[PDB]
Amino acid sequence: NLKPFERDISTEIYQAGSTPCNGVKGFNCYFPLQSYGFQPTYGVGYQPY
Amino acid sequence: VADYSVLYNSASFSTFKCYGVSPTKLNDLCFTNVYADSFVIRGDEVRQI
Repeated sequence: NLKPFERDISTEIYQAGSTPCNGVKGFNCYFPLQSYGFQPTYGVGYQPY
Repeated sequence: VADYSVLYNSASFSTFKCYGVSPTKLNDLCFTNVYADSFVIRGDEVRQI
C-alpha cells in the first residue's frame, strides 16, 4: 500500500502479490496494469467521473 | 489441523487460484469451518467455475 502523499511513476513490470515473480509475467503472477471498459451505451456504473 | 504448506508452497499441483486472500496468508489465517467440494469436469469448463 502507498502512504498518503507518495508518488511512484514507474510504468514497468514489478511484483504484484506477496511472491515476486522476477520481472516477466509467469510463475502464478498477473499483469498489474488494466484498462477502463467505458462504453457510452451502458448505464451509470460504466460512466466516467 | 491442516497443513497448507505442502499443498501450496511445494508447487506439486498443476495450478491454483485465490479469491480475496493470498495463498501465503492462509497459514496464519483461518475461519470457523472449512469444506471441500469434490467433482470432475472438463478442461473447457474450468473457466465456468
